[PDB]
Amino acid sequence: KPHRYRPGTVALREIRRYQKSTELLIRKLPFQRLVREIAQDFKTDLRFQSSAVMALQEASEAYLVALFEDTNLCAIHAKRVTIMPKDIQLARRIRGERA
Amino acid sequence: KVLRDNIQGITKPAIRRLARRGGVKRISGLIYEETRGVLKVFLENVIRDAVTYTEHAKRKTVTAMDVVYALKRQGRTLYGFGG
Amino acid sequence: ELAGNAARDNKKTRIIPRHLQLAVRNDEELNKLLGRVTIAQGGVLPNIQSVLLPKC
DNA sequence: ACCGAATGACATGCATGCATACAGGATGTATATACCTGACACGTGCCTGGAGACTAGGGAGTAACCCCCTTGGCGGTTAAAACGCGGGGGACAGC
DNA sequence: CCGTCCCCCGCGTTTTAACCGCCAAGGGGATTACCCCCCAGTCCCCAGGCACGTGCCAGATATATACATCCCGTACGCACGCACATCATTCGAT
Repeated sequence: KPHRYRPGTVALREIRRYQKSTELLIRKLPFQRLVREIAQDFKTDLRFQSSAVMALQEASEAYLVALFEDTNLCAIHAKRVTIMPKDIQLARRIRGERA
Repeated sequence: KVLRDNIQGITKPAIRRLARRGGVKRISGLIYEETRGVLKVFLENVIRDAVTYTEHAKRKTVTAMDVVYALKRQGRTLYGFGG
Repeated sequence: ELAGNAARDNKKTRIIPRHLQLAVRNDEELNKLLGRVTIAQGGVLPNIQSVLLPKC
């Protein structure tokens, strides 16, 4: 009885929404708390200039999007629509970032 | 009977050999047309750089150096012919 | 110059990076020059593949 | 071969499946509206680095020679290419 | 999963054109020799640029509303099958 959108149509709304805007996507505070954790063993007691914690965010996210875009052809090239883990292993392989 | 656009001088069996070396098992019939495109793109660039040095260096002879360098710019260094 | 057109063509008179990426990605001659960079705060080009559209 | 009565055939009604245009309904989006202000664009020093003039001497552009190695040509074999085809299994489509 | 069919492929002719080997010439790479004009370098001088504040501005940021869009149900068409009566045909006597 209650109205429901069909599956998939809500996504297309976002694809036209998030591709329009230009703010960040990953939650800020955890993403910094990751960079300290991962950087913890390269050196002791590192202090990131807070200008350069976002500078990763605007430089790693413009890399994931450069990935999800690029698998999306491959999942399309395999007659499918959904991306699957088997897709990325290809996608990083042509570039040369895993092999 | 050789007077034609020499791009067909890269004959179809030659194309087949490469794909074998590349590990290709079954080659479609249409690949023989698009490959002559790709190779026509690639040499369009590398010679474009290659002449520029020579035209610069007052040399009317494109030399082995002035193609090792041009390959270096594309991020494909070519060991062996100089350096 | 190309950026200035796009921002005015989005009714905004001051260039902001989202107005600045459109002038390099959409300009085919420059896109081969900034092919590696990733302009900060840049947004991305609006593009949905044809297969992605609904059935109708 | 037609009347006579029964019956398969011819034509249709009936009912339904299906398609579908749409309107309703809701949702969402875009508009034009207010308010607000970090944050732009000069302004104003204020200074050091760009500008003027000066010499000085390599370093590049000249001419002049050479030679080598590229391009040209030119017969021979023979290897690889161009061509046919026979058929199967790899794509393709559908459920 | 079913199953389809065609379209590449081996494999076999036969045309050829790379392949070499050699011959020939000189264009032209490469090198020497000269020299000048040209950039480095110093000294001096100065306005062009950066730092600092400043406000104002419009630029942004939020409102509310009109409008557009999607989706389901709907009904409506419609061609359908089913089903019928009737048009038509057949078996018997005429």
